[PDB]
Amino acid sequence: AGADEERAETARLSSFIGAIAIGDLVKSTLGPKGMDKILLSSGRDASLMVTNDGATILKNIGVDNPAAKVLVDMSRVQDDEVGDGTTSVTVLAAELLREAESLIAKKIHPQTIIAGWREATKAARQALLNSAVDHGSDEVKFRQDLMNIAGTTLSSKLLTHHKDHFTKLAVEAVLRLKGSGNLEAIHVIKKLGGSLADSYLDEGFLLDKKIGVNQPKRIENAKILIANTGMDTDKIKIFGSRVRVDSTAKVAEIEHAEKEKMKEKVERILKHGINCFINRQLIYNYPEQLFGAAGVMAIEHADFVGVERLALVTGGEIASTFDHPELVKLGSCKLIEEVMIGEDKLIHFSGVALGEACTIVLRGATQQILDEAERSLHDALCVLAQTVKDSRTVYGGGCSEMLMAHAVTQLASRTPGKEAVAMESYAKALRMLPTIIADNAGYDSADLVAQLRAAHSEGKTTAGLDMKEGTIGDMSVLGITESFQVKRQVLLSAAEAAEVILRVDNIIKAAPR
Amino acid sequence: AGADEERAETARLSSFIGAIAIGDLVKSTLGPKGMDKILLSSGRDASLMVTNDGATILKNIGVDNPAAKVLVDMSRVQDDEVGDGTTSVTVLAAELLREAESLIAKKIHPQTIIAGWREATKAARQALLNSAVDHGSDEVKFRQDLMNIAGTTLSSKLLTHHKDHFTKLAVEAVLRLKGSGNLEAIHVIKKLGGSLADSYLDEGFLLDKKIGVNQPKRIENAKILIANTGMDTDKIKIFGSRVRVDSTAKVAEIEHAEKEKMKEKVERILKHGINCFINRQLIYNYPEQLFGAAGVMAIEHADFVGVERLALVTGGEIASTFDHPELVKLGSCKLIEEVMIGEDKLIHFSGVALGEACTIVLRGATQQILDEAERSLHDALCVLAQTVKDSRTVYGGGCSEMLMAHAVTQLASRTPGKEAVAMESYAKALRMLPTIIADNAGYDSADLVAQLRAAHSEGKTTAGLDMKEGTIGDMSVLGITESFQVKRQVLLSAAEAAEVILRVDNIIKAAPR
Amino acid sequence: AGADEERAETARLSSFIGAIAIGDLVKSTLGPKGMDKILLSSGRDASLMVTNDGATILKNIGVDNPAAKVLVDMSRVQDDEVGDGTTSVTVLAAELLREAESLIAKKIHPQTIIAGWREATKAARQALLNSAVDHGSDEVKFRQDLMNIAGTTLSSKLLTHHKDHFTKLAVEAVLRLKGSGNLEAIHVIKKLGGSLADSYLDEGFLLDKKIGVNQPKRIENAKILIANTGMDTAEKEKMKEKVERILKHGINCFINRQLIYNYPEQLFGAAGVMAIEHADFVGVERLALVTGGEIASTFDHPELVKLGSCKLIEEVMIGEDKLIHFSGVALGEACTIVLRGATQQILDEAERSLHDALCVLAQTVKDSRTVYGGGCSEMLMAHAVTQLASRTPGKEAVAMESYAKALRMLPTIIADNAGYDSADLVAQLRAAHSEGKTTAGLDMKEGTIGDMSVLGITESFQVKRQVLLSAAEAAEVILRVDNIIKAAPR
Amino acid sequence: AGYDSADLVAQLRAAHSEGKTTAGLDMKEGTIGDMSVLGITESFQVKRQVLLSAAEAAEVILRVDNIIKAAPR
Repeated sequence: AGADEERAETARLSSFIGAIAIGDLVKSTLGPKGMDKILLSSGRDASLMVTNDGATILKNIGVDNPAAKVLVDMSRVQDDEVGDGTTSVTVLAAELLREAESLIAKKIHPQTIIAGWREATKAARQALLNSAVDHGSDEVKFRQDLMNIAGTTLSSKLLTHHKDHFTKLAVEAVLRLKGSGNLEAIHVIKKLGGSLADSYLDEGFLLDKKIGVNQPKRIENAKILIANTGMDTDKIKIFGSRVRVDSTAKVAEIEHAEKEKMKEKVERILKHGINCFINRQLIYNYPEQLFGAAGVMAIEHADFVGVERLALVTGGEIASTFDHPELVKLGSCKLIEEVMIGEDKLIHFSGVALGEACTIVLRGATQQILDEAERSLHDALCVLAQTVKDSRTVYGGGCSEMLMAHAVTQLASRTPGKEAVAMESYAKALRMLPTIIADNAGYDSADLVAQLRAAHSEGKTTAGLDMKEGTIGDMSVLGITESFQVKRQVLLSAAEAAEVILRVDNIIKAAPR
Repeated sequence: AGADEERAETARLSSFIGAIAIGDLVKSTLGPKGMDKILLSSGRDASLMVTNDGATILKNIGVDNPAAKVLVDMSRVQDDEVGDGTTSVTVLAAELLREAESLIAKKIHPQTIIAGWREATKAARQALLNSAVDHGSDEVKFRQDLMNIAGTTLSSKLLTHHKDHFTKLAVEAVLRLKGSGNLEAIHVIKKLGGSLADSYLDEGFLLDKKIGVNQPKRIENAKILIANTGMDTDKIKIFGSRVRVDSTAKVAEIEHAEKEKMKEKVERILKHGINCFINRQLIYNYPEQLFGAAGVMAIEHADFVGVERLALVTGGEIASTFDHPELVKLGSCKLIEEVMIGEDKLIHFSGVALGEACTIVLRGATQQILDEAERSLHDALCVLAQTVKDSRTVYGGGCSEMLMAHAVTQLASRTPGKEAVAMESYAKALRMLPTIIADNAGYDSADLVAQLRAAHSEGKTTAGLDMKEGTIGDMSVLGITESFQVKRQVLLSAAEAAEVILRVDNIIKAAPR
Repeated sequence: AGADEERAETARLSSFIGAIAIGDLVKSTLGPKGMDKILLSSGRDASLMVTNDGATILKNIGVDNPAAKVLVDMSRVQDDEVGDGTTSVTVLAAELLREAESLIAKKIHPQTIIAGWREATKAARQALLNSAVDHGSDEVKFRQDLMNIAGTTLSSKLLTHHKDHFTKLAVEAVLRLKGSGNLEAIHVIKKLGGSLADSYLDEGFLLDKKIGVNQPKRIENAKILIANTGMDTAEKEKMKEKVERILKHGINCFINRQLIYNYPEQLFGAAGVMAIEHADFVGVERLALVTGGEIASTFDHPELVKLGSCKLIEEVMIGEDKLIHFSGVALGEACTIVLRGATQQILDEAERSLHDALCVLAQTVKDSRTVYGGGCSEMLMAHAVTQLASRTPGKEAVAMESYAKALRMLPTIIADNAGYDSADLVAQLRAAHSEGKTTAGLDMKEGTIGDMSVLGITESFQVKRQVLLSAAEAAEVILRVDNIIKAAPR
Repeated sequence: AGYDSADLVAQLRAAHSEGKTTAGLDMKEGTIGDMSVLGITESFQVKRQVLLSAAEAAEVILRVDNIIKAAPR
């Protein structure tokens, strides 16, 4: 069935090309001095999407014929049990393939070489579980909450001039999310006003709708009403028949029936003291005139998702027919008002006693990269959870990579036979990472490699690559650390990908045609 | 059918090229150590489908102009008659065309050579009852039920690490199946949940449909109702016309008339205790409200194929108009449930009194590899069913092929003149199979051929090609066996397929299945 | 998968080219002898917008692929804080990039050069809290209300031949603006011509609509009626209700915000009542505050529930065009400004000018600080910065002095538009600033140097301090970073 | 030399500024070292004549118009 034919060495080549193409784009992304990339396509894509996080862009698309989709799909499984922090796993896998050209010189049995992958697992354990770094992050935790891993995730991202503070804010958001719930009732919007904080944390939920031009500006000792059924009244399931009347006099009684709907709403709305009404769907016009005189602010076509969160927030209510007010509904009473922030008008729900559900409103510099705030925030919410229950960490800035490289090099040379050739190639793979981090900063990588290796080799796991410095320094002071899970499965995932050649013996070649 | 008339040297070539193209690809798929092939195509494909079933891919696509699609189409009837075993029938048919080149030197009448096939019938018959094969197949049986041929079918298949276990399951399915009633009511469906079994055996039938959002969660002592005619009512023939009425009050009587259809359905449904209703077509909306309150689960647009199998299973029913309930309907009553299986919801019918028909359900990790279960599963049903009816089998792994080759070599000297070279050529064709099996093993092919021939000549039928060994071994211990008629039909089919190529000048299509 | 991706060597060029293109158009718009520029784009631009305010034109359009829109966007935050005065901040940033070609000679690490930016912050505030500028202007002010900065904003603008009188008026507008209303209720309309004064400043609201050809020319002891519901709706009875309550009141004028039914129109003409069809809602809301407010609902709306101001409502001829003037509001909270000219293309420019007038005065009062314009600050700061490069050792000094030489061009840029010899101007300017006189600056009319203060040209303190911080704004960041093109939708 | 230029320029200027005439560029080192130990010295005349000569020769370039002659090579 069809066939772009490749076999033996050509089949190997497609794997080779896929790894190199992805390595260059992800290469600039790594580290506090990483680079943002904008990708533009056509059809079902809106504007140019720029994503700092490498995993998000790979998940979204499958651009071309060469094979790489299954390897890419792997990063997401990693993400579920840990994932992010900073991207790095994809880069290491690609460099494995470069030595394959050298394999041609041996010319016969690559399967024998495959023994190196078993060998690689030793590196995963020798580098890890010796020399203790950290251990707590138990729950809530008063000071440990942030100002460590979240900062590192953001450092790669451009926004860190003021956004390092924003990342700190995110843990407070995760702590309330902590508990019985899964991953719900979190809402984020950015604003064009300028402040040092650059963001506000809201006690309640943020909405943006208005009753109309008329009605009081704000309410005091506010009561909140939510209705499932619309304010619209007329036809019913069965009309009670079409109606014909012998003159304009009796048609008027129908109008009178309408007045009754108006009056019921005001008479006991007053009793509650109703200050605000929120309805999801179309709102009937008659009540609008009445609300303004009463001094009650209502919201037309409020989004349902905001409503469900709001119910958990105010103790909720049972929403049914107009009987819904008074006791059946519970309303929080701190402060509800429409206020101006910077240059625009929004409505704030706040002062909720329960406290489980909260809304965050971001403020920004006023750059397109401001849009990045939804992008950066989403990443922030789930980075911390991984830190909390992993309870294990490793030194960042390539500290781990140089150390492991030193250990693997000894293993290859020390052995005598064909055993040495296979193992040595795996060992040089770790060397490129030091190179990737130094080049991005603005310092030539040649000088950096020589000086870098000497500090890690001696035995200081704390020392790493300092880009601001241009040389080498203490990673721990910086506060950059990587989750323990990311290191154990990056090595395992890369190895089984090349394990597949081992698993399948012979590989005859191409298609029945 | 418009022309393209080709004769003798070129006409022969179109078939000759078709046979050589197919033979090399099918060649890699034989034996316990088969090779997976990936196919890439554009337009309504989507991705690479990895099939190691020599017949599944050939059926799926009719890629080009040359004649071979009908030859290929024929192998499926063979599957009906005896099944796949391991693909080999296509290979033997292709190889007799190879000596056609030798025949150009002969330079007389190609048709005269065609006589060798008349003798080929003798060769087919001599092979028959001289092989000395297995015995037993008593019925049901304790430990000879499987862990044999199904494993062999799957040995070449990638899924063997997990599927060897569920290949084992297939024979349990055949044992219940056997009796008087032909091959009917066997259904199996894939699932995306993961478990160390990869399959569940259902005592009843699996569907995948739901009544609607409302209705009781579970039914006990369930009764089954099947209706030929739809719930929908209105047009008929001799319409009664399209209507207008004198007061729009009489339109109401029409509405009332609909209610009568609803009432008949509820009044007699209640007496039975009706727990589930299955209809093969569109369902009218009014009854839907009724079923939920009653405590009855109904199925909208149930597929007819599922229903017929179910009827045999339940004990059947006489399907007519709404009079259909009570006695005219027979309903089994063990357990009908909608059961969540790790994720995707489905409906399970089970506990059938008859026992004649059953359904098999598959589970797995969730990847391209897990989807091969669908691929492997189709193969499993056919292999075992054939094993019971034939009551005869042959030794696999090439054991059958070498023995026959020794006998045919003698024959060429025996036959007169022109016949002798053609008969001789047929004999050497069998030689390639031993070579093909050895080469994929990773062992030197030349050494294998000589050693193989010596053991078959000796008289041990059990001895054959052992790929893991790299030499010749005992096939019976391995458990590789082929059904008796697979070899019996291939010899006759290859002979009648090869002859047609030289004899008919004008090809293309139209006729039987 | 991509688009135009640039880094280090080529990335710098994109920033470099954007800066040079902007500087030539902006330079011509500086101080007293600035030149007006016109840009026209065929799609969704409607008309030729003539802007002499540099910030307004850059914000409106993202013309092409090179990066500059984000740099431009920053100036608006400055506008909110203070903004304009005279545009000059953009020019300083552009010249910073010019020295970078020289930097390739170094062929080394751009980051080391970056230490200059930190140095710049030190340099930036030594121009601050040094060299005293002005006093007072805390609030309102009788004499000090204008005859100062507003004229300077106008100096760049040609209209100042008689415009400067107009700008004097604007501070009065801002003082009434102050209060709990924040930023609202200011309306400006220009009239074709016929007067030396060139503006009147209405205490009330100015409107432009007519009931129809018929109706009394003038109304006396006018009463105003505002209705939420339109006249549009047995028909005769509706006519009756409108007349029965109208006569007792003495109803002089009716204003309705929407469509008006034809039947009442005939009644109003005979009655002697002037009504306005489809009056804009924005005028009405402001008008209600002005009159004293009314309760607008159903036809019950007349008499007591509705309050009407009573000085005078009439349709008046202003030099030519027919208009309706609402005036005589005792409350005093809201006012409207009307401008007059001589029927000139340049007159349209007055519409441009008033909106910007509110912005300068509002922030000039809050900062309570100013700087000397005409490039006075630039040479002084340049003199101070040249010494600073020497103070810093080896590697730092070459880069620090390049920043210092950048300041040198500003004196030259002001001189060049004058028509005077650029070479001579640079040498003479430096000597006066070096000496220690802060009030001394570039006098374009003189062709040499003069006293800036006598002219009345001053620049807001806020623009100079913020610009120095933004004298950086990632110039430093741009070579340590790679991707920043951006806005221009899908 | 084959060493990074950026590090070299920064460090070189500090050494000379301090007051050691001996300190200079050491290419073999990759950093700045003591030139005097190396034994590298330049004749005194070459430095005094060049400064006087360069300026005078450069000066003729500006005040001289049309310096024509032969073909490119």
